[PDB]
Amino acid sequence: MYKSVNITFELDERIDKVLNEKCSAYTVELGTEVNEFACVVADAVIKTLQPVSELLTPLGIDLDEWSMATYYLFDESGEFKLASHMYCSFYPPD
Repeated sequence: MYKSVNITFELDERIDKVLNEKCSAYTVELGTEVNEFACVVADAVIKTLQPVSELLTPLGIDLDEWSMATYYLFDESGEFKLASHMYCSFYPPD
């Protein structure tokens, strides 16, 4: 009933490597709605970036909205479906 999920972040070219290194690994219960799992990842992303907000501001990143922005999680086939390997983007595929 639990699956190990590893995320490749495609949120923002300026910070995806930091998120890939710090907050990419998750354990997810099989029946979790993808929309609920997305909020778990978003929470972890904000916790990871808020401590370096003084570096992000001059890189042109405002974290204000990120907390409430919609995060899209999808699998290698671009489907909104829990998988061992998933992508995180602010934009749906299509």
